[PDB]
Amino acid sequence: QVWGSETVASSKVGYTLPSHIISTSDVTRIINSSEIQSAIRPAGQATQKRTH
RNA sequence: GCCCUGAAAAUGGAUGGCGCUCAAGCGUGUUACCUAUACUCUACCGUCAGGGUUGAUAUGAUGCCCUGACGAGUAGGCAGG
Repeated sequence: QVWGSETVASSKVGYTLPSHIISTSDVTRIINSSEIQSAIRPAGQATQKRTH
């Protein structure tokens, strides 16, 4: 009641709970899930071989 | 051309000094040699730029790795400690 929700507004005048700029806090889950992994080029080596 | 006269200033003194006379002087030529924080190569430090790298079961993604170039400095500005 004191801070409000999606049903009770805030119990404070003109106040709403803050919104998120990103829907999840796990960036690794987004990268690997289904769609980015099908649109990205194959990976490298994580360390380049010293040439010449 | 060289040398000499012309050419006299005050502490004792200045091709830098010693000294040098078919020079160790002058003009000119042939080479050899001496080595600067310059150049070339290599290592390391930092800076800048271009790239690679979030796959899960490990520790830093302002992280790690690759490659190239660069490095003077008062007044002054900025950054990291």
